[PDB]
Amino acid sequence: GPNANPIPEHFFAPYIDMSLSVHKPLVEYAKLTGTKYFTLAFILYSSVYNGPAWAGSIPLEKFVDEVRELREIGGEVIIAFGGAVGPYLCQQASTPEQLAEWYIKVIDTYNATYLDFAIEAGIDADKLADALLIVQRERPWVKFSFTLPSDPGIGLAGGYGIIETMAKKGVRVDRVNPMTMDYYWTPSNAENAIKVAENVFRQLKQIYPEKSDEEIWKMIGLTPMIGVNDDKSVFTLEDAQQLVDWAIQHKIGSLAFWSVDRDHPGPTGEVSPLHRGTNDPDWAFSHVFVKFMEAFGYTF
Ligand SMILES: CC(=O)N[C@@H]1[C@H](O[C@H]2[C@H](O)[C@@H](NC(C)=O)[C@H](O[C@H]3[C@H](O)[C@@H](NC(C)=O)[C@@H](O)O[C@@H]3CO)O[C@@H]2CO)O[C@H](CO)[C@@H](O[C@@H]2O[C@H](CO)[C@@H](O)[C@H](O)[C@H]2NC(C)=O)[C@@H]1O
Ligand SMILES: [Mg+2]
Repeated sequence: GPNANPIPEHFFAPYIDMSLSVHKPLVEYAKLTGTKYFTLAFILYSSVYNGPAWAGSIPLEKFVDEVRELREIGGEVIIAFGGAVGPYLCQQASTPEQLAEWYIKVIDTYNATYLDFAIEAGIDADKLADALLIVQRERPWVKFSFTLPSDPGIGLAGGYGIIETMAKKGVRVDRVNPMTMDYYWTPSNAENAIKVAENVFRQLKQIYPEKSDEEIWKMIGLTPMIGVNDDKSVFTLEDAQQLVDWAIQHKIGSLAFWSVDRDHPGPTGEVSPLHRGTNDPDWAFSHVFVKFMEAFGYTF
């Protein structure tokens, strides 16, 4: 379309922390990473603007022109809410109507076709669901992704309750994207990400028993944290390749990672938003993950 492009059936849309001073134009990231799809992080509640803003403080409309330039090369975005630090819109809103108004403002500002709710903190899932019922009614072309904490012993944690609530309320669930990272008791590697995927598969089958195996895998995305994780385990380039190959084999819906600006070598084991604390060359993880899309027709 004019001001929105198709996202492939099997896509890779890594997270960009939009608040960083190092922020490049999205078109430049497309050239460097090899993907022209990104998840833009994060919209939070800003007290200053009394509504949505990047990192809860940066004007909502700041990146509109970057998104239109990305669309000129056929790229497209997913807009993410939430993340590791609040306050979330869904926490601050007094009513589902107010919450829906805020989500819709973000949709309309970016002509968004896909929203991602990266819900790490405790929330009122009922209030979220009621807002999303309004959103999907008023903006029926917009897909909803839910990006949630996960663990290889359980799959989704409290996030499972969020999906259960969405399903029962009749809120569309286009993507369930466990964050396969930061378990603390066991390392963030390919083996554990695959265990998470299998657990989430079983979880979604319980919610949606009428869906085929392939329908369930299509709903699933996986998001590791590249290189050093907050718990000091390391998701290596070898882990990345193994996970990509598993993901291709299982024809899952998507991959992403945290994060684009971390795809640079850095001092060993140091946690930073600007590098990944491993020695792999610039953009190495990006190029491996792009292979997931390439298997299914993508070329850039
Ligand atoms: C898309 C997604 O929301 N992205 C981010 C996600 O946040 C992780 C937290 O950072 C992490 N906390 C630290 C202390 O480890 C958290 O770990 C918990 C697990 O969720 C949890 N497991 C589940 C099953 O309950 C539990 O067992 O323990 C751990 C520890 O409490 O995990 C979440 C993901 O679930 O990951 C990135 C990277 O950390 C995070 O990025 C940070 O984002 C903030 C803004 O929110 C930026 O200011 C930071 O710069 C950025 N850090 C990195 C180094 O760039 C996203 O928010
Ligand atoms: Mg929110």
